[PDB]
Amino acid sequence: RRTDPMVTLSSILESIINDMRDLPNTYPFHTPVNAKVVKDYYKIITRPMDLQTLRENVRKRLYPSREEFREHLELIVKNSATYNGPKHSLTQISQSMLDLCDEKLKEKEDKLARLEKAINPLLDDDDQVAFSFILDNIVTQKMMAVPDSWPFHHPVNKKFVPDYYKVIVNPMDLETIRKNISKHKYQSRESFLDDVNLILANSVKYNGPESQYTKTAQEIVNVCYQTLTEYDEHLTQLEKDICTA
Repeated sequence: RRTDPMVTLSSILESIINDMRDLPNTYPFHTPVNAKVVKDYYKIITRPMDLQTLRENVRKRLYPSREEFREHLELIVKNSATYNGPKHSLTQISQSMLDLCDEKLKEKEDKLARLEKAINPLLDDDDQVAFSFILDNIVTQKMMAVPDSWPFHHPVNKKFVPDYYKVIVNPMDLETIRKNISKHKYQSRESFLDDVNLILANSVKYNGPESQYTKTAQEIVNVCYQTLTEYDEHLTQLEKDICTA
């Protein structure tokens, strides 16, 4: 239905590898150095790189943007400068790969920028998109990782807790918060935190303060605050920019 941006980026990157590989006299950079033919190469070069390894790295999803890709490519050039010298014929050949890469990247600049933003929404110009992405990660990577948290991952099931919704008027759970995040309900940490805190408050109301349910929700809330603290600078900036628009 929708295009997969890493599937797309990787194809664009691999086709740039294909074009560099087709450039004249580039074969020494096609595969990793064989030390039996390139004397003491690995004693001299600490971080070897070559186009086959670069392609394998693309296929491992190692490059979410053009910059990490270009870094490794440029390392091919650096390594030739160190081993053979900056004006050696091989260094100019490697430089010719990097120059063709730079041309190809410039030609597709705009497409690459959309892909990189889709792959990493922190790069998105839309501040609400970035903010929501952060909140989503806090929920999936931190809150949902809390041990013993499974019953908080979905709404309480009245088949298993028949009384629950007779006591609790405003139920809340982590899946519902994620649905809220995906709809961009939250423009600031405060409205996000009102929903997260509601999870704990409901467990206090329904179970009491000494319940396991309450200790688990307390930990969920705690990692949520701990995590938002870690990201304070970026979230503050994003909050400020969402309020401007």
